[PDB]
Amino acid sequence: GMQNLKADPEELFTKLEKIGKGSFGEVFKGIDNRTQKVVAIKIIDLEEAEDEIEDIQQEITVLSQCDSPYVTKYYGSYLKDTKLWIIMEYLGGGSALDLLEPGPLDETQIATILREILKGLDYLHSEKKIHRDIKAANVLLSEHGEVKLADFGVAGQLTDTQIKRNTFVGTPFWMAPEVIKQSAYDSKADIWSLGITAIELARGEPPHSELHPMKVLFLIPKNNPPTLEGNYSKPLKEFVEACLNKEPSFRPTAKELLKHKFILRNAKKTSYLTELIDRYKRWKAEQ
Ligand SMILES: Nc1nc(Nc2ccc(S(N)(=O)=O)cc2)nn1C(=O)c1c(F)cccc1F
Ligand SMILES: [Mg+2]
Repeated sequence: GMQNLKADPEELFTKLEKIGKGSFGEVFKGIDNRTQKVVAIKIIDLEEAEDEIEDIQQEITVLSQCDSPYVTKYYGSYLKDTKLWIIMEYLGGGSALDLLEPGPLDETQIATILREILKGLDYLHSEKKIHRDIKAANVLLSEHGEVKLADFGVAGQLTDTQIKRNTFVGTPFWMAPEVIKQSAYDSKADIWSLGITAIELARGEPPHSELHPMKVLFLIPKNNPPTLEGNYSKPLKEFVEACLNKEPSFRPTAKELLKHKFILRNAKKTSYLTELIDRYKRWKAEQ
């Protein structure tokens, strides 16, 4: 699966300053010397880790197979010394979680972001891929409001001989009950995580956010599903309820949710999200 691994990355890319901790390794800003576009370079010390190597292999494989404006564009993977360079487009607006830091979102912003996440999920699920770590931190925005899915290190792939997955992966607050129970599951697991992400975008945090992650591992399969509480519109509450069904076959598909009243009534053009990005830039500058 490493068939298209490249060599000598610094002949095509310039590595610039560090921009953050990656799901694996550290991520640096960089320049594509061929276009002068800015890229993100995830650098992984293959020597330091080895248990994670399978997850690193999976991230590259999944990224290399995606071609969508709703999934972080993949440039390639490059070997240098003991380091692996995973190169992707740089998105200048930060994550949806970042954008929540200064204050609450309104329902137009929530709907716009959810609509784009849904387009990303529709793409992935049509490719028989399951993201398995949907949450605001893995939703990235361009500086002008485009919304893309990121961090495919625990993504799953269905095939003709593997029609379900059963791996225990994800982030506990966002995990579907059937994933926690390690039942056979599919793309409907992402739809549950989308429901939790909708609560996260509305309330600023997922249900059970104050609890130790191990505690929520028993609470989620046991308890009734979360609902969105507070003075939110009925269609937003219904959107969340639709996603957060304990029985996965009763959850809608991403395509179906793109037609939900909440999305149709409230989603607007993505360029309006620049206001959110500007709010974050102002907020960050005085922290
Ligand atoms: N492709 C990509 N672009 C960005 N951009 C970005 C811009 C600004 C900020 S911030 N609000 O100042 O901390 C953060 C990120 N990240 N990115 C990644 O793959 C990436 C990721 F998914 C998760 C964590 C770190 C990353 F680096
Ligand atoms: Mg991540």
